[PDB]
Amino acid sequence: EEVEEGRSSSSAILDLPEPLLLHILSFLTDVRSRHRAALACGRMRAAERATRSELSLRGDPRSPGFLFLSHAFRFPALEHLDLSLVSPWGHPLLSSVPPPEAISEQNAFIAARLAGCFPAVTSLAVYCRDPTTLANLTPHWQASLRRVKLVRWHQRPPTLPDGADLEPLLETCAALRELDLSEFYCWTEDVVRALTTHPSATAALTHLDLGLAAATDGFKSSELGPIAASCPNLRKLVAPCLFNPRFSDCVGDDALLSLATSCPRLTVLRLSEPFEAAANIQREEAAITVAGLVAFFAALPALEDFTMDLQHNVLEAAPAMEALARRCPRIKFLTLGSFQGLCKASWLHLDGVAVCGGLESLYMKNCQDLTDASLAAIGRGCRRLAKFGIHGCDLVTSAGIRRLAFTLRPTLKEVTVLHCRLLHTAECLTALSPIRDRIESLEINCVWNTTENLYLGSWEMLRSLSLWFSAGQLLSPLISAGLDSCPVLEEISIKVEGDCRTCPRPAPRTIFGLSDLAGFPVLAKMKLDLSEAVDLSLWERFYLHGIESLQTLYELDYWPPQDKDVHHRSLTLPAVGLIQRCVGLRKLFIHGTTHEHFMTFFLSIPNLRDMQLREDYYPAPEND
Amino acid sequence: IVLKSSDGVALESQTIAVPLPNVTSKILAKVIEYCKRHVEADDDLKAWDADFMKIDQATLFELILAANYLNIKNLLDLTCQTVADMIKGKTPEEIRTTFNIKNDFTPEEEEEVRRENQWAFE
Repeated sequence: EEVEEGRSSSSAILDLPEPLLLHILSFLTDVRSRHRAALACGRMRAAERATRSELSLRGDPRSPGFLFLSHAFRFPALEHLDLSLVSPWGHPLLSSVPPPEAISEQNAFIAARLAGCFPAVTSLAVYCRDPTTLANLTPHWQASLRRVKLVRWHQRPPTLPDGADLEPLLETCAALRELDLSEFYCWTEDVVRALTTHPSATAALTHLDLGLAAATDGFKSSELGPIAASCPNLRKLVAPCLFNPRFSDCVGDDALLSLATSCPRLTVLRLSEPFEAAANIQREEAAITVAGLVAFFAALPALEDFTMDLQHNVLEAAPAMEALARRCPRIKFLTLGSFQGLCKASWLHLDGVAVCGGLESLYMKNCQDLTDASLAAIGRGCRRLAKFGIHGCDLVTSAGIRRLAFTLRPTLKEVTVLHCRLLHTAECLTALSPIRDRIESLEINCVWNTTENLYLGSWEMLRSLSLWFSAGQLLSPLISAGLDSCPVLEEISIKVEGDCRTCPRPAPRTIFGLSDLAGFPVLAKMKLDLSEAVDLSLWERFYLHGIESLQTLYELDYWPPQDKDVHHRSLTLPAVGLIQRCVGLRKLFIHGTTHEHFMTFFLSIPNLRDMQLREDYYPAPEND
Repeated sequence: IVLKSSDGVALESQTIAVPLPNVTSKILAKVIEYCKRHVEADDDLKAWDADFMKIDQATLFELILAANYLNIKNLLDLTCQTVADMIKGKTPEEIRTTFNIKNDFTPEEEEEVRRENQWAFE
């Protein structure tokens, strides 16, 4: 009775009402899948362009290849537009500075064309070399530009007055609510001058990221004061601050309370201290006290994401964490640095951070009295812990990590164990056995014991892996340490620290061990960061040899080592050759420069597509 | 709650807020099974959605049209995400094969779509 059906002339997804085809394509967030979906038929192409929520412009909007495109190239519902990665990288886009009137009308035409394809931009990211970039761009989106992210890894123009970098946004974009200056270098005097002399646009800001490309020593109390007082509507603030009490203008107890009083509706606060290895401020005390933190935590009842990553220490912080649980019941994401006495766990109960039951993410840097008894009590009170991490804690053992992994089996999914003293790689991987089948992300520093490796289960849900090494150390003993079978591992991030002219040059014909990752089946994306790893070709061969053995290497971000006396991070000739042999690459991003032509990578790699020399360090070479 | 189908908790559908002449008796059996399982006050709750979505493509597209006439936002999004992940990672021809799509692009209209795609990073 039930016959099998044959060839059918109807397509169900095309017989759907077109609003429903738009709804389907709106969940497809993979860009390459969106591009392929627009090639299936003309109806899905209309669906892809009409529902694409974001886009990062690839190529040069100045070239005729963009200005003379059809109007079927039109994204009506596009919200976020990223004009940061426009080619050439780092060049001023739509600038008004000559390298007379012909450039004034060319900028208007390129802006009018960009307004055509994206006529509803509410979030804009752009490489802002000088403020005329914002002046020539905002006219078309000034009425709906809610969030703006500026990117400048270049030198600040020396003639610009204070605050000139942000004036075009504060004068024109009346819809501005979120300003992201995390990767936009400028003087701390710039942010203070502009945000305190524009009380009309500033009074509406709710998100502020003042990272300034990690090129400032932190905002002073005389600077964070007026900024907080001018933005009484901030809900999220991210900024480095000067916490060193050696300076009279540091951020202490009084600066914190004045920040919480001027911004009571804060829900996300991330203050950090710029690290500088020369000072070596390991145990030096900070101008912040536990008695002041309690009064500071009492003024932020809406606080949910707190991060105070310090280098100067804060002592007897156990009562402050208990006050954070009482005065801030919605706390969930806590990252603390150099906080001492975070959990005594002496009279049992749950003192310190264990009182904060609602914690979903906990991260602790440089806690010298965080012991196994603390991690035991932390696992009793923080039953909702989904992300856990300890950094620079020298009293935690594998028994504390293993107990926490067992008592937090249902919820713990991501673990960070960096530079802990009593925790080596092979011993720490064994401690995470209770969640070996559940952990999804892992970040560990690699320390080898020269007895049990070459010289077990399967991580069934581990998808992301982050590794920290030292100059001259090997990755090969990682397989012999416990990570011998990770089936669903798709991305890996590698970072190398330490000086180069002090580690003995490893015996030639040895390699770091990139080829030993071939046993990982679905390892696609890799982040190899060797920037802080210092003949230089000998050191790139050491770290890049064998990367061609990774058969499924899809996307690669490479950071070449810095130079002792040069501002360029050039790829040596053997470094280019070992990357050119990665035939499976789709995206290739070198965080530096190379003397080889950018097309040689496209000829050596058949399916290569996205390639760019993104020089995203603070002293950009300024190539023209 | 005495839900009369067309062949022969009932509140998740904001069109209910009875005769249902647009949904069959097989698709309404899956619609009711979806809302019964979700009226609960994690992983298990989300793991059942994938098991409930292990249906044939003919049944899936009837579920999409049902969760659109009926106003079940949580069901219309769950079934639409399934079709979106099907399109994910497939070549244009593979997308045509799964959904029986006919290539209606002229050799130049397809070349324009390709040329347009070269302006967005992946």
